Amino acid sequence: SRAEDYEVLYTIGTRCQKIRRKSDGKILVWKELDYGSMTEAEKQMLVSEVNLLRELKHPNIVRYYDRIIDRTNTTLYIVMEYCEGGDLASVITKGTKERQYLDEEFVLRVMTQLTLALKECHRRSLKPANVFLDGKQNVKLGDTPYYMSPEQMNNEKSDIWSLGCLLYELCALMPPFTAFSQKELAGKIREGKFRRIPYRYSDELNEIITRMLNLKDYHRPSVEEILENPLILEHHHHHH
Ligand SMILES: CCN(/C=C\c1nc(Nc2ccccc2)nc2nc[nH]c12)CC
Ligand SMILES: [Cl-]
Repeated sequence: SRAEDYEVLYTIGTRCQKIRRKSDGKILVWKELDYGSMTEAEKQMLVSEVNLLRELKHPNIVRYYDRIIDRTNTTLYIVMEYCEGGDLASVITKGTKERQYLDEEFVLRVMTQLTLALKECHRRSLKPANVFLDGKQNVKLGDTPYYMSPEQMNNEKSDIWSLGCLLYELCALMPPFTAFSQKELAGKIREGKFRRIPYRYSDELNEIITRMLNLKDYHRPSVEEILENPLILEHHHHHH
């Protein structure tokens, strides 16, 4: 419950740091938030926000472990699970640089496990840099507008559109809709046209990604219709 219980190993990004718990040596991360400039109105919005995050237990959602206070630093520490595979943005960037497309089995895993993550988020009522990989091929959802759906521009189905954009980009190594301006971008999104994902990928994968990118939210598949898809098999699910 105190910072003294953990030892910082190193900075991941800037603050995000990799840490080891002294009691058992568990590898975790935490996030540094300086609330030394927040109002009592912001710290109230911050406290409740975190306590909802505490409530989300699911194998495909990044797991929360602890929150720590240090009045002397005015620093809030949010302690979470470490995903050693990194984020998906980096996987995508890695693929452009080395001119190598991702396996369809990888894409099916992401599709399957992010859909179960969304299904859990919808019961309690999305971009490559917010999706993490652990050490066992599991996919975990954590936490210029390429993925903005037409409706959220003019709804659970809005998340299906974002999922659709994410999977497309894993396949094509670029988003479905690109532009140099916002109006140009919004132009292309509303027209709903894009290249087929590369031919190395099956017609069946292309079909479901294209369905998620439908202009009509009511034409996009639901979480349940996605998991019914013959492409999706037990081995694409999470495993301890
Ligand atoms: C802001 C910087 N990052 C933020 C958070 C983060 N990263 C990891 N793992 C991990 C990351 C990179 C290389 C290798 C591993 N795990 C996390 N778990 C929660 N947040 C995490 C992503 C670039
Ligand atoms: Cl898991």
